Amino acid sequence: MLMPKKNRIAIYELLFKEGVMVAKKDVHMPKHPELADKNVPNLHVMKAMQSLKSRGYVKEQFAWRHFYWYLTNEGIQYLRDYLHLPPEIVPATLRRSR
Amino acid sequence: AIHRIRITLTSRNVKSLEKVCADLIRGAKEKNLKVKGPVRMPTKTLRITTRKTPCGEGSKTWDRFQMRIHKRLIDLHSPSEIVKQITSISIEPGVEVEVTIADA
Amino acid sequence: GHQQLYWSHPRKFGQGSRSCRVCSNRHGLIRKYGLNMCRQCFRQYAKDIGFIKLD
Amino acid sequence: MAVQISKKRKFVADGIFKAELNEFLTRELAEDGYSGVEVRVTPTRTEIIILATRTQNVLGEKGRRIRELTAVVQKRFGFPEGSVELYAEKVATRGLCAIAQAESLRYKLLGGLAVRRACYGVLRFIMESG
Amino acid sequence: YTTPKKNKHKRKKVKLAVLKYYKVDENGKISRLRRECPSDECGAGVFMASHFDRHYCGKCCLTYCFN
RNA sequence: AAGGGCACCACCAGGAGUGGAGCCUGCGGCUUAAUUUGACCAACACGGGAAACCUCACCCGGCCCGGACACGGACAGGAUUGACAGAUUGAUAGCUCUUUCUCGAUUCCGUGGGUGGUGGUGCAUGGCCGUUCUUAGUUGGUGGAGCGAUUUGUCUGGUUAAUUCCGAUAACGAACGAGACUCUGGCAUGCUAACUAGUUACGCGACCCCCGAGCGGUCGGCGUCCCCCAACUUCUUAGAGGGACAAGUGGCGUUCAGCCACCCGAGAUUGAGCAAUAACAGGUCUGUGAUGCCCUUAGAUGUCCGGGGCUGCACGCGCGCUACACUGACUGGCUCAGCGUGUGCCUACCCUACGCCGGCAGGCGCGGGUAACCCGUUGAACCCCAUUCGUGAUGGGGAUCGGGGAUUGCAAUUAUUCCCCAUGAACGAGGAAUUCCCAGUAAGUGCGGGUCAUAAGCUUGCGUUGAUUAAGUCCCUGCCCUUUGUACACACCGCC
Ligand SMILES: [Mg+2]
Repeated sequence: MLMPKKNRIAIYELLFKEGVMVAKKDVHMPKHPELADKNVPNLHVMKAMQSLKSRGYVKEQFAWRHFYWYLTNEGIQYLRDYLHLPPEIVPATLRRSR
Repeated sequence: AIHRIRITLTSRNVKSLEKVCADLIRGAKEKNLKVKGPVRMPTKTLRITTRKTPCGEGSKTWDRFQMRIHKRLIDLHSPSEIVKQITSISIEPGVEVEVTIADA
Repeated sequence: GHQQLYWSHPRKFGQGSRSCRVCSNRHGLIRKYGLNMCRQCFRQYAKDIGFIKLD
Repeated sequence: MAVQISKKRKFVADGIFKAELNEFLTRELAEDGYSGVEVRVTPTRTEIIILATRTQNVLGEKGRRIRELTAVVQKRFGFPEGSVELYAEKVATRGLCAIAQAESLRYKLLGGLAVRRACYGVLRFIMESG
Repeated sequence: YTTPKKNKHKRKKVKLAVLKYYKVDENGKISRLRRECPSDECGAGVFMASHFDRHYCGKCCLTYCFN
């Protein structure tokens, strides 16, 4: 996939802000409904997610027409080292105020 | 203050709809609210008629699905303000409430 | 292809604009009451939605 | 008002939401003893109760799994933040849930038990449950 | 299949060496042997092309010909 | 083969028809680059399949990777990506060619390996569905009989829509199916209620009569929840209930199960839904991110775009629509419905009142309605009442075909649809055959919904007018039970 660094970084930082990713299966959506300010489409979002799933950093669930990727711990470490985040900040799903 | 409140209760089963009408009317009567009679809008029948088969082979047998929507509504009257008097709804799942002031 | 002609064909109407919300099928859709769901998918999820067979 | 959808479309949308949530929960929680979903919808906030057998397995490490499921449902259905809460309830007398016995028999068959023995065990367990 | 046309050629890039298309003089005099794209999105880092009849901006796609 | 019973997917007696004409549409064949394909009672207006594009699976061409990941090469002295111009192209696809710019580690190449497919296989399968079958049938336990496959129970008989029941009984006690059940229709001047439903009454009006009424006649005119400023629920809406049970009477019957008739009653058989054991090589892999195997996977069977095709016609068949006319057609007047839809997550596209313009299709402004609030008191058709026509292929029929005007859409040619003026073809009740049907039924007749940007000759429902014949039979077509015969068991489309 030929997505740029900024798009990849935004896609990863959404997963780290919260350890889930919901995406409609539509490669022709001009913008993802969330993070539409970065102007990256659902095609790039879902391809980045499939790369993460094939590398084992996320669990993929598919209902009717949507993906519901769940971040794993193997993905927690990978996103930590990729985004250079300190070993103190965790997603809200991983920890809620505690 | 003086306020007018109409409560529209819409559901799919007459048992739950009648229960949620009756308890509201009973509570308002106990608090001596003037309750306009429970009025029943005509029931809506959402009817869908499809082919039973998924492939178009057979004797052309049709499936008839119905969905019954029942609508009741109440009007509350008091010289005092009514929202502070009754704030809960005391409903059960399957019914939907709609509170409306007479201005709208 | 590139951005100019990949999805250039208008899809504002017709059967190509509409697909089932479950199986992504373009045939036998039910647009009554905004279901937007396939003929067989409705038979599958009728009781789940609240559609029953009275008669 | 005009922004609000009609009663018929609203009820059909509610049924569609129930069916979609049921399918998603069935696919995600099938191995976790999922049995069914009930939703009591209130305008202030909505609660989703998951009827399961292995509710301790449904609730992940310190509730991580239920947190993930709540966030996923929130994003997919566009609920306002904090307005949807998911709880899990253990089914009483799980042998009487025909759904749960289906995944139990599926578990036995995937494990490799003979089909006659597995079916007879499930049948005996259902009758023992009463 | 036996399609009448032969297999379509796919373009391969020229794989050019170092760019170095700006020269200094007398032990260093800042000077450009090319053209600068004047748009605010091309900026100063990019340089316009040197075709036989026009100059083309790499980002801004602006073309300046002489007539 | 016999005995008994049953059914308008059988007949009788009839009705409407179909088969004959034209046309719409679906099959076969022919033609074609392609005319994608499944299916042959239980396929052929079926795949909710009314295809201009999409759909689309077919044909002629052209792009893109939307080939994860691992490993090995290559690489910040550059892996690689886009691109204005000209040539090229159907194309304003930098698709490719000349030209250099440009992004920078995201990729590129190779090997494994993904992934996708309306690709094959429904004779590998799941689910669903049809059919045997909506007939009344089916099965354990214990006991009895048999060496055993099995049998009894599950029956001589009467009765029933029904192995429904009464009874006889080596069976007894049960279970499913039938029934019961759910929805709908018919009645409640009884209850609960109603400005998002009305009716009466009263007050303002408007018009007629006025001799003279006057509590006169009409008003879908306005008011009396615009809260002190009327009542009521008959009509409408919808809940709780009640109501019908073969209950009462007469007869038949073992006087049992029940049957016939009659009274009172709204109702003495309202329609549906659901629906057993076992099975079919019945249909669907073209519903599915249901699916095993196989095929393909970069010059793709993935996906996208352009164009064509799915409509193509010496012909045969099926479902239908319009008719063949005077019980009719045309013109005008009058007059009555019920189902039910209505502004969109994605998704762009609603129902429409009123005013104006036009002859029409339509167009232009203003609203109202997310709805017992607006369309809408749904001023529907047929029917009814007047006019013209006059038994002729005629004012029946409107196929074919020319010209013009609008609307939808990105696009109307192979005519999308609608309007106007011209053309008035077959067709004068249809052979052999053959379908459906017993009461608000057949049929005539329109109106909704689905499909729908544009749309119904289709289908699913609704109302309106509304009958003839029959209350039987096993003759034909079949079905159920018993006995019977069998060399059949792939079960008579058998076997030989
Ligand atoms: Mg004439």
